[PDB]
Amino acid sequence: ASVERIYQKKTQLEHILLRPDTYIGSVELVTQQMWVYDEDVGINYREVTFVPGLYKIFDEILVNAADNKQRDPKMSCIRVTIDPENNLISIWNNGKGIPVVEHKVEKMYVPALIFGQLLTSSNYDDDEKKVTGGRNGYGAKLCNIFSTKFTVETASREYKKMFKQTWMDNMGRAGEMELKPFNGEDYTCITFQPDLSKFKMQSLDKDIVALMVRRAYDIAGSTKDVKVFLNGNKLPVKGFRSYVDMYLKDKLDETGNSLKVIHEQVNHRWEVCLTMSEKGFQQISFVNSIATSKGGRHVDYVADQIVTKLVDVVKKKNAVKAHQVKNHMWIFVNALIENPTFDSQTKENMTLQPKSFGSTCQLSEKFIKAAIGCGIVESILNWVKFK
Amino acid sequence: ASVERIYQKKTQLEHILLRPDTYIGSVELVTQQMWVYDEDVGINYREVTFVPGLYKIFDEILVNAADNKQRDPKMSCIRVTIDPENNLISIWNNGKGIPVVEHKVEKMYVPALIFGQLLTSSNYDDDEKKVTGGRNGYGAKLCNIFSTKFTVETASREYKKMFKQTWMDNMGRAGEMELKPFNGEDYTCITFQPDLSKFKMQSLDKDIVALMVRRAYDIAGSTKDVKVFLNGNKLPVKGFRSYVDMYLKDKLDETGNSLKVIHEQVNHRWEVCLTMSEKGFQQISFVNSIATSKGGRHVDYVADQIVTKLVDVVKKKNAVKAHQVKNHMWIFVNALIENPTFDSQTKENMTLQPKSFGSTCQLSEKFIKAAIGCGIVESILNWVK
Ligand SMILES: Nc1ncnc2c1ncn2[C@@H]1O[C@H](COP(=O)(O)OP(=O)(O)NP(=O)(O)O)[C@@H](O)[C@H]1O
Ligand SMILES: Nc1ncnc2c1ncn2[C@@H]1O[C@H](COP(=O)(O)OP(=O)(O)NP(=O)(O)O)[C@@H](O)[C@H]1O
Ligand SMILES: [Mg+2]
Ligand SMILES: [Mg+2]
Repeated sequence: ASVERIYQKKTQLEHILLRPDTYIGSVELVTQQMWVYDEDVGINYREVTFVPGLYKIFDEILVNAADNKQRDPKMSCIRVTIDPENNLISIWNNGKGIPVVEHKVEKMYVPALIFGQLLTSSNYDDDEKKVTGGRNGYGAKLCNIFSTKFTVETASREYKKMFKQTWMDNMGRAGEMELKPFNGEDYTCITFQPDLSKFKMQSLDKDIVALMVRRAYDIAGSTKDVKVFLNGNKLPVKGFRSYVDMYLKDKLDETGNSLKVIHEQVNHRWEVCLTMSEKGFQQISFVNSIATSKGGRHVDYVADQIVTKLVDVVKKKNAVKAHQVKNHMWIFVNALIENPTFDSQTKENMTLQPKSFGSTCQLSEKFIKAAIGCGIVESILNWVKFK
Repeated sequence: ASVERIYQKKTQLEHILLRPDTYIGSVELVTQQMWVYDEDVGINYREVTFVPGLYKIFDEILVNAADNKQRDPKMSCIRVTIDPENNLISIWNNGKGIPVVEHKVEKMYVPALIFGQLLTSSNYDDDEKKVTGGRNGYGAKLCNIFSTKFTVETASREYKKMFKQTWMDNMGRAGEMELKPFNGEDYTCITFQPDLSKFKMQSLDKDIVALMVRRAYDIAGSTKDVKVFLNGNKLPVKGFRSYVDMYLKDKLDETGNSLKVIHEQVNHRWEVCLTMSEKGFQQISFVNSIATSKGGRHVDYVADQIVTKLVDVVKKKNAVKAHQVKNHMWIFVNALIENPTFDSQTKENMTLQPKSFGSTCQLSEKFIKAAIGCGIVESILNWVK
């Protein structure tokens, strides 16, 4: 009844733990069909039960690793370790480390600042037109906050130093900072034990591991010239087309014939695959190696030029609407977008208008022709016949 | 390229202005089809060009007014003023005012705290199972931050005082707090001048007004026993079914016949209308008077029990998929949900699972029967043939 009990102020850290949803997604169970990678089965679509926020904190660190390839093209490798019985995840990358030096304005070492303080980022100057996935200065701190133990190790040959420090108890405490002389090949390694109590979980079970492994395959398929290892084993992905092939390799439509798959690497920032869908519009897409599971204007931009060209082919053969065409399409898009926007930190839907992408993606006349002859025009014409 | 230039830390306020999208949505132009209310023809679906974030800061204040009906059910009225020429918006409501008193913990007057300080809310104790739209403690400060001038006035007969304070320059400064004795009918009035430069706009033009006006119609239809006024004109909505009718006034399908509409007020927290769609699945829904324009589990919870009963009807008469059924559905849902969750501050998609809703919505067998007899079972059954 008290004014002080009714009206409350929260610190930023308190607010994240109290209201996790707009930061990392739901911290409750969801049961739905998802693409996952099962041991001994590979890529497959099945019902899974998982906590989105746990999936996301892993994603934040993984995308950070991919981002470093854009910062340093000499980077060649990402190594992911998932150890359920010790509740341990590690993500390692090479290329240039984080400067191991005191930040003259914030008065702490750079790695401690950008992993241990909210709203810290190298991505706050949008006069630079970057195709990194990082935008907001939260992601790594979010993983820290939802971890019981969160270790940052980064080595900077330029500064001849190596940094290592561990946070604990939801970024509430930090152990001792370790600084050692260094003169090798740079790397960064983030090792964390997710706070499964925040997710009402007891361990990294089969389903969340299958999702995390598939996400590592996503990275292998969406990045260029980065080898990806999962628990010491190299992942056999070479390019986005070979990644898409894992989804469609033996796939048949419902009459029994194999799916017709249309591909174009339109340019160095856009790659597209199209086939037929029997369950409504489907899209699997990436922006700067972020899995945009709810799509966005990058998907609309590519799909719409297919749809309008197909509605024009169907009209020649007569009343059909664009949503009808789109419901027969399964599209794959891998895109690099400058300074993308999203309506949430989880970055599931990319909202930037095409005029601001920094590149274009006009599908070739070769691609469009093959799209006309891939079964979508057929199914539509049988429906208007059977009217 | 110095380390201090590369790696930067932002205050919360700086971060909101630098990265508005996760707080209020896009601050750039968007062109798409929207339901609006034009001073010409009324509710209608047409292409508009508008800035989502400007639309959103208006919504935050409007939903706050609607929230006060849950706080004080004797509240009866909301009045909205939109004045493009002076770039001024006001939202007024009656019912209980904000307590005009010094907060013993934060050591400022309550209205100053909850309109001038980030992460402040009456909605942070989830042991109270409330059906208010406010959850995060941002909305009103976001409107303040994206305004050149932002004025709060609230009168509390209980505290026998009236409060008034004005912020300016993106919540960068505040004027003086004005306190006067008060002994009339409580009210709260929020008046703001949106910072149109932040939205790269020149004035509150035709399209953004039509969106704001339809949103005021939304409030009149989603709330109970609240009259809604816009520029002194009462909005002629009484109950959710009458609001849905404004969408269905032009009631003809593509065959020429009048639209068949199935309705049920399931309980005090759920009201559902269903009609047919020829443009794919459509949903218009609200959670605690939030316009959930991207839907959510409240929509799924309702639509799915319609779909599953229809899929069971087509089997009797035969391989059909659920998306096929859904594509012929245009559904309206007005729900009150306890402590809802959302993907983003903009609250366009409600993510809370049904087991946590705090109520159920099992559609009546009469509703289901009428839904079986609406043409959706018909067209699909000829399709499988
Ligand atoms: N593996 C890494 N290698 C090099 N720099 C890194 C790495 N991970 C993080 N960083 C740096 O640490 C900063 C903070 O990371 P993070 O908190 O994830 O924010 P962000 O990536 O910039 N934006 P976001 O992820 O959208 O919230 C980044 O901006 C990078 O400068
Ligand atoms: N018109 C109003 N009448 C009464 N109380 C109000 C009114 N507007 C705001 N408040 C109070 O001010 C607080 C701050 O509002 P706001 O910043 O919108 O946060 P919120 O509504 O609690 N959550 P959110 O909108 O999801 O960020 C609310 O929790 C209310 O208690
Ligand atoms: Mg990041
Ligand atoms: Mg609010």
